[PDB]
Amino acid sequence: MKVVIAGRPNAGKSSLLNALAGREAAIVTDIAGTTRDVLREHIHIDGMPLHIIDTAGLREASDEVERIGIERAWQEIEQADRVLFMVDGTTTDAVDPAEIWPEFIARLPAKLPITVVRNKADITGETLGMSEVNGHALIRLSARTGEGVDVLRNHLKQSM
Amino acid sequence: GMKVVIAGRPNAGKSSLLNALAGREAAIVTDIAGTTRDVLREHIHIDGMPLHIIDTAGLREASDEVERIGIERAWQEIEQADRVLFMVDGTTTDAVDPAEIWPEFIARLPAKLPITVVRNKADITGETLGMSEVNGHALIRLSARTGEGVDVLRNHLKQSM
Ligand SMILES: Nc1nc2c(ncn2[C@@H]2O[C@H](COP(=O)(O)OP(=O)(O)O)[C@@H](O)[C@H]2O)c(=O)[nH]1
Ligand SMILES: Nc1nc2c(ncn2[C@@H]2O[C@H](COP(=O)(O)OP(=O)(O)O)[C@@H](O)[C@H]2O)c(=O)[nH]1
Ligand code: ALF
Ligand code: ALF
Ligand SMILES: [K+]
Ligand SMILES: [K+]
Ligand SMILES: [Mg+2]
Ligand SMILES: [Mg+2]
Ligand SMILES: [Se]
Repeated sequence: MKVVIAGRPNAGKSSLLNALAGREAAIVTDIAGTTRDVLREHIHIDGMPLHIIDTAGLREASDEVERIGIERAWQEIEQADRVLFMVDGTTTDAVDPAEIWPEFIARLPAKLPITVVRNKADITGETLGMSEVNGHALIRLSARTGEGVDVLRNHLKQSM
Repeated sequence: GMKVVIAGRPNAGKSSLLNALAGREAAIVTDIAGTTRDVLREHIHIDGMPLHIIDTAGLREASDEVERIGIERAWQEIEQADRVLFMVDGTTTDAVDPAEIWPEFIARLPAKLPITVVRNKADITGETLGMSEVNGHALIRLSARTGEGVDVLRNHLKQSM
């Protein structure tokens, strides 16, 4: 089973992958379009094996390699059993993904389950942990500090 | 499985070989130098021998910050390999001995580490496909793009490891 991390550039997807995999699998920098290739890591939580999949931040890109990466990101989404929609919490106060980026949500395969991840809690000062918005699971965490990531782990085990 | 690290100059065809070995389009391939920066890992089996095939950023003095980091990571993979496939673009040099091609690369490798020299783009150079030896190193001529000579590589990996 496959969990895809997807969202805008610099949301912290690669930072999250590395937190979940417990190794420095993906390059992380503040440059949008750092990740282009699809990065896949095998993990387990508690008897449950899954593939965690990091992808290029979604946009209309003039960088050819990044454009290909973005096409591949959408292809990963097509095959996902769950998507983690990573959001830079510093960029917006909205919590409902329909307010955050309605085109992304509308484009997702029908009934692919979505978890909304508001990252960079360390900057915003948001309360860490889980809640629900319009029926979507919502988690506030810091991929950089690890603060809140166990709540993501338990969530994956319970939900899938 | 044992770690086989694909290393060499940019555009040699490293990702093209990863994809040929893995039997899927795991890495992005383009005519642009510095396409791969992140380390890519593909687990495969050759006649029931498992192997971890590792693709890396082409080694150069890169201006791009992420490519520079990818190049650092490439040397970290090399340091920890069980074997290195030294990928050489046959269209850019007729030298076959790695000591003539890039002595600094060869000298920097960990003492015990076996290397297989791979002369890619045989479809272009018209080099005869298959296996030979240069200064004690296995030397294989193949084309990652057409797949010609890749079976020779798979067989060598099985026999040698
Ligand atoms: N303060 C803070 N910065 C973060 C966090 N997660 C990621 N970043 C930073 O945001 C930038 C982009 O992160 P990265 O994982 O490359 O984003 P990606 O493009 O979505 O994969 C980097 O400078 C990270 O250090 C976080 O939880 N807190
Ligand atoms: N004709 C030919 N072209 C190749 C071969 N292998 C790779 N290429 C081309 O060389 C360019 C670079 O390939 P790529 O795999 O991205 O090289 P890398 O940067 O070393 O990973 C691309 O245009 C490939 O299609 C080959 O065996 N024959
Ligand atoms: F902008 Al990125 F991985 F660097 F989505
Ligand atoms: F130049 Al490359 F992977 F694009 F080594
Ligand atoms: K980034
Ligand atoms: K390339
Ligand atoms: Mg990234
Ligand atoms: Mg490559
Ligand atoms: Se693996």
